[PDB]
Amino acid sequence: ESADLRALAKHLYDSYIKSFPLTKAKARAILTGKTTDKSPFVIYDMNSLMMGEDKIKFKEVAIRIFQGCQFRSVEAVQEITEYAKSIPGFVNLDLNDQVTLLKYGVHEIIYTMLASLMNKDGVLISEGQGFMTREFLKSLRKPFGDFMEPKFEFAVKFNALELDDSDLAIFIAVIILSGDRPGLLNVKPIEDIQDNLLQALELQLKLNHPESSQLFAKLLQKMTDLRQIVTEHVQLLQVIKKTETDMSLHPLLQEIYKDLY
Amino acid sequence: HKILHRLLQEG
Ligand SMILES: CCc1cc(F)c2ccccc2c1CNC(=O)c1c(OC)cc(O)c2c1OC1=CC(O)=C(C(C)=O)C(=O)[C@]12C
Repeated sequence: ESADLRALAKHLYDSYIKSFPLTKAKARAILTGKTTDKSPFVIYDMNSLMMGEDKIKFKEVAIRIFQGCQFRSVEAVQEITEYAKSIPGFVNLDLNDQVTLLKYGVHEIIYTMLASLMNKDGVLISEGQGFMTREFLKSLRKPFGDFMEPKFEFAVKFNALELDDSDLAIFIAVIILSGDRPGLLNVKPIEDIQDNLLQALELQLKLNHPESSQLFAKLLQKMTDLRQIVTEHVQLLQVIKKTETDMSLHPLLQEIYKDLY
Repeated sequence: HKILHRLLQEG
C-alpha cells in the first residue's frame, strides 16, 4: 500500500526533525541569507578563528580544528543513534546487530548530512552560528587539509541532486538498515526492513521529484560510493593519529574505527 | 562497542 509508504516517510521525517537540530532547510535558509536572526560568524583565516572563539564554542590550529571536527562527530553519532532507534523495527533487532549497523553506517550518514551544511565556499558550524570557509580548511597543513577537502568534494556532487529533508530522512534510514555490513548475525530481518524503506524512498522520489526519473538509481549508487568514501576517510585518519604525536582520539570514535577492517 | 551499546539502550 502506497498510503502506508507515505505514512512511513512522514514518520521518518518527523523523527528526523526531532533528532537533528539543524535541518537542510534551515541550513540553506542561513547559507543563502534568507533568515532574520544573526547570520553566522565567518572564519576564513587564523585571525578570524581567534576572534570567533566565543561564537562557535560553548601547528596548533590545524589540530585545534581537527579536534573540533571530532567533537562534532561525537555529537553527530549520538543524534544519528537517536534517529536509528526511531526506524520501525530497528530497536527490535539483535542488539549486537544494531551496534554493527551503527558502527559501519554512522560515518556514511555523517558525510551525507554534512553536505546539507555546505556550499562551494564553506561549512556551517556550531548549529549555524559559524561559517568556516572551504579554502581556509583546505589550506590547513598536511595532512589535515586533505582530510577536510574530500567532504566538500562529495557535498558539491551530492547537493547537485537537490534532495530535501523529506528525501534525506528515508535515504539515511535505507543506509543504516544495510543487511551486508560485516559481522551481522540476523540478515533477513534487516533486509526486509530495508526493502520496505527502499520502496518508501522510490515513491518519495517519484512524487517529490517528478521530473528527475534517474534520482532513485543515482541515490543507490551514492550509497555504494559512500562506502568507498568512508574507507578513504578511515585511512587518512589512521595516518593522522599515526603521524601526529599530539593527537588524542575520542573514545567513541576509537570504538567505531577499531576493527573497522 | 560498549559505548554504542550504551547509547542504543538509554533514552
Ligand atoms: C561532523 C564533523 C566534521 C567532520 C569532517 F570530516 C569535516 C570535514 C570538513 C568540514 C567539516 C567537518 C565536520 C564538521 N565540523 C564542525 O562542525 C566544526 C568545524 O569544522 C572544521 C570546526 C570547528 O572549530 C568546530 C566544529 O564543530 C565544533 C564543535 C566543538 O565542540 C568545537 C570545540 C569546542 O572546539 C569546535 O571546534 C567546533 C565549533
